[PDB]
Amino acid sequence: SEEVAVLVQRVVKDITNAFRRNPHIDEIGLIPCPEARYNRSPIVLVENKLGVESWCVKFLLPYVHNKLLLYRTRKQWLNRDELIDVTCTLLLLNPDFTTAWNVRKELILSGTLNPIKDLHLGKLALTKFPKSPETWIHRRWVLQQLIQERAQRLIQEEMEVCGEAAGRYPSNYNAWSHRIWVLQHLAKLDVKILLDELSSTKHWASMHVSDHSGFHYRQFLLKSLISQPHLLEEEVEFSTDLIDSYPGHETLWCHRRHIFYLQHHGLEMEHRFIDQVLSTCRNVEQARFASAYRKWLVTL
Amino acid sequence: GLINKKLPKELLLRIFSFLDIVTLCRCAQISKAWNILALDGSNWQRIDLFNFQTGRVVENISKRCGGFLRKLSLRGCIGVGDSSLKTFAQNCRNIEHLNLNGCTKITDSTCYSLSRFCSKLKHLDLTSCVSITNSSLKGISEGCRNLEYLNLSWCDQITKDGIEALVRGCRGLKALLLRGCTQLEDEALKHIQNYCHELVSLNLQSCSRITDEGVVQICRGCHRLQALCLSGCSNLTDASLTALGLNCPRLQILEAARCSHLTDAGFTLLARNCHELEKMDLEECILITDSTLIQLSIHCPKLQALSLSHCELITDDGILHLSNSTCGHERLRVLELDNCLLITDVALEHLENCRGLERLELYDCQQVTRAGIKRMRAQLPHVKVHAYF
Amino acid sequence: PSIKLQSSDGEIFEVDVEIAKQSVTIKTMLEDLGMDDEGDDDPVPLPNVNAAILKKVIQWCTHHKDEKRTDDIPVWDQEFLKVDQGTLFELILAANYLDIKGLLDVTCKTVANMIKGKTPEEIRKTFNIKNDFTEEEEAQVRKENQWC
Amino acid sequence: KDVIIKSDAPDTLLLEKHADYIASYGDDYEYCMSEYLRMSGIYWGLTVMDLMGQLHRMNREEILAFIKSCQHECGGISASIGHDPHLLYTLSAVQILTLYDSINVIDVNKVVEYVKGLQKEDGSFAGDIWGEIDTRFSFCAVATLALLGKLDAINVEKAIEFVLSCMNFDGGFGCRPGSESHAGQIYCCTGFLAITSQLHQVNSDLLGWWLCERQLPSGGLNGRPEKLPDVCYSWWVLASLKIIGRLHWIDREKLRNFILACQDEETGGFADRPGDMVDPFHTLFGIAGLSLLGEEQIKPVNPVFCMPEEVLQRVNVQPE
Ligand SMILES: [Zn+2]
Repeated sequence: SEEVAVLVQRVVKDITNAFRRNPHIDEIGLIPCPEARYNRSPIVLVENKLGVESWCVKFLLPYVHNKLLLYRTRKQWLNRDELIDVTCTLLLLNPDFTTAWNVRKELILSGTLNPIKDLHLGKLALTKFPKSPETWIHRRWVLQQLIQERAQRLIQEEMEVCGEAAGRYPSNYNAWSHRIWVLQHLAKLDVKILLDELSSTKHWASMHVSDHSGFHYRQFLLKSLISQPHLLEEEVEFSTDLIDSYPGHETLWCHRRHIFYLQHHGLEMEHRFIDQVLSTCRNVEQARFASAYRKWLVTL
Repeated sequence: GLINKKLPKELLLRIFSFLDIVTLCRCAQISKAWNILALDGSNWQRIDLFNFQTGRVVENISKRCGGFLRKLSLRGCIGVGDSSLKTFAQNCRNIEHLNLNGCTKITDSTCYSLSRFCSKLKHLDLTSCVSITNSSLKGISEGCRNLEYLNLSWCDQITKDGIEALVRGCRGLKALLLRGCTQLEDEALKHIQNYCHELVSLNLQSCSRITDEGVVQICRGCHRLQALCLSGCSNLTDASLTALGLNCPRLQILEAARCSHLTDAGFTLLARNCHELEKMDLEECILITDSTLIQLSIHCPKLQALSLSHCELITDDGILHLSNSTCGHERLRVLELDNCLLITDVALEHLENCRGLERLELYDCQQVTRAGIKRMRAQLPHVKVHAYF
Repeated sequence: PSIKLQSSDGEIFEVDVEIAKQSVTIKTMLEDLGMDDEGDDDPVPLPNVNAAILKKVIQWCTHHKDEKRTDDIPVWDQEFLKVDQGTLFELILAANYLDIKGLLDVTCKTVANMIKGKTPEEIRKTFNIKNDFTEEEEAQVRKENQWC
Repeated sequence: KDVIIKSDAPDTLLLEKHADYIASYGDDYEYCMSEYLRMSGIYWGLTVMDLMGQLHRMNREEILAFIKSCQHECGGISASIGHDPHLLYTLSAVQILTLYDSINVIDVNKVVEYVKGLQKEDGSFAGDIWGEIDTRFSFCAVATLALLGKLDAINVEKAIEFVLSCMNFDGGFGCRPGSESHAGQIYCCTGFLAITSQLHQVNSDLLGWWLCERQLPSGGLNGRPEKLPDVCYSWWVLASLKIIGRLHWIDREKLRNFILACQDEETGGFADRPGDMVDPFHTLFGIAGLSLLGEEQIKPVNPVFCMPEEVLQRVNVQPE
């Protein structure tokens, strides 16, 4: 009860020292390990991955959680180094703890936290909590401080982080929401970025046919290109191929709707596609979605 | 009330001496006895504010107290900015102790107020007052020349030019804390040894620009040093260790975590001339071998607390020496041997002679068994030993 | 390494000399005493502490090997100090007489905690202090001291 | 793609077990993992209990003390003691206080000042001082102010205009302009447009069409295309359809069977989906959804505010 406090401090120290030994750590995970059976740290570093042995987490999060609250509540002081390290450990364990992120915002405003350090923190928490809403929210707050070419390196690292978080979590709304935001506020809808994203991301959509967030992101790319032809046609053909190769995905038929809606700013070709689909299809889901597409089609 | 019948004024004031200002004002409303007690001078001596951000309090205390405010802690009161502290300063000229730790909205403007109105300051804590520049140290050097204690921790935009201005006026500093002032270099160390000959305590943690040139100078200029922190100062060598031994016979505390280059040569020279060492933190002094501990067991009879974390080369041998120290038989209480991979159960049997040990750390010492721990706890129930088990 | 202590009422207590020199007063008396071979092994006289208070003190000293602030008391001490008001005041006096700064801090912080978080009449009720202020004076003081 | 309802799925409402479950709900590790939303957790649990005629089972006084102890000097309310204030937990605490008719145990004026202060010049609202924009916050803002009778305290026309710029061409809404449409967000905006009397700028046929395609063959509702059905998204989709009067566009019976199939017959509580573990969050939305489909053992629920309609009538009959 007092031997545990020492242990939790030790494990906090072990996490910080992991990052000194390897500042290229790029992933964290929980190592299922309910028993402390040897005198080794529960912090296991193998190559670039940082594993945390589960037996210690039941001690580590309540202590670091309450340390942060006792600080915030003005009953126990933490200095700058401890703030940074206590909140680092909390966000590794529970990145939806907004108060923990908010303490780093202040540390960043005061100048003692390099913002780039929080971009790395979020990136690593996102390897374990890819949908974490607060982490994305914090990450946008940091990014907007850094805009008040380094932009392109930021934009480019956001695309990869969002890509990483989308591959780790099915239909990751928050990852793609963040990716949209970045386009809006960091790239300000730069037409060549929208183009490079449209091409980079066609591969990813090919591989994630049931993921509607990814297709909406392509929908966003195209609409935003509009607001500044061959791209729409090539997106309908892409949808024709995907619908044909992977019958029965509501995401693909929903994508074709959105994309065909934009192209319509003719419908016989789309009727015959629905006719040809419904005549020769074995998938029962595919028939639902094709019949559903036509009821949508005729209200035009 | 029993309280008044059994406890005399001297003790009642001790009770009230633990009370916030809000609670102290309510006791003033209890009785005529408790009124004279609630407002007695000794209760308005020190204020530690534990309040809400949304300030005027510091300004209202400045009036209700005024002349007798001597110590004022505002640690973590992000509410306060220059305006409140101007008002408090012009009303509390006898203040001897000001703690502004973490008060982030503090500008050069308040050190100017302090210079104008608080010439009796002996203790200024500026930890994490990030908006403070070199100019603040110039103002403090003009109006706060009796300063004995200054803490600039994590005041990262302070440079050698501020340090120079500060010590050129505050020649009487006995304690100077500069942790996390990463722009400080050897010239700033040289301004310190030039002017702060009465320096007892110096913190240079994470001031990793400094080198032996600066540290050796500090030892030449500060012969009264008792406490020195150089953790994170990777550039240092045994040369700084030789200069310490030669110049600082009163050394009690030496923190040199992460100083990789330090070797037995340095520590033998240090040990023989420094017979008053009590704390030594040598975490990640990898080159250190059992020989370093040998000299410590001979030449350091009052050694109190030793960290050998990550000193991989340390073996059960050096631990036997420590335990057969004059310091080990009674005056060692804290020993940290974690990530000393060679330490075994035998070292825990050695340290059964250390009847004074309160705290033993063995994290990542994989040769150490649950059995060894249990028999050490059994011989020394005084000791809390700490491993991952 | 054990000494005998005699309380005010004549009961004698065997106490280890180490846990007992947490008392600066007791350590003083030992230093004053011998250094004596030829005595009658008389205990250390403690005329200003009775056996019940001593008991509580020795138990407090055995449990310990080991800022205007009261949220600070360890939980063993909090439990230890859940006594009637009379004995806790006696423990303050004892801690002061015997100069046990740890015990005098927790006990004073404990009485201080009984005052915090209450209204003036909640104070006078806890400690049965008679309010000797007229409404004129009570209104006044809840005047100056009111700022807040 | 979907769940399959087993032949032994609960087909009737087990009100007493749900009230026992919520009444005994309550470990230290996972208490800390959840504390960042404690206020709303309490709102789910109190609200389902009052919908079930069981609110008296709960400790009114420790709740009100907790809320009183969560208002910061800026006026905003945090999820727990010592957490930072956020609009989400200010809505929750105000909902809780509305259930307990104890709105005035906190400083209503400073709550109003806190909400008002989060609006931005384009009409949008931030969730707290740090400035995250979300239509969920436009909803939380007007819901809190409506409950306090203080909708005039913000710029309503700007707030409406902003929310309308989040309308997608598919009829839905997301967190911001350009966002993917999303049932939870559609619920917030729909609820926003109901509190502020602007539902007529919504193409009800478009939105209700997007919404009714959330029903899967199992009867359950998902939150977006090709997601599993979910009790919580079932409630938000059902609530939205009620608000826009397109509730006849889903099969209410199959959805009722889906929600009922999410009860645990042994423990009480609803899971997100049959087979999964129950929690108080889905317990509220399961019971609220059933009240909306016509379960007469449950008090009628308001679709905008997720509270007993009786509690909002008490609000709407006043100075107001
Ligand atoms: Zn759900």
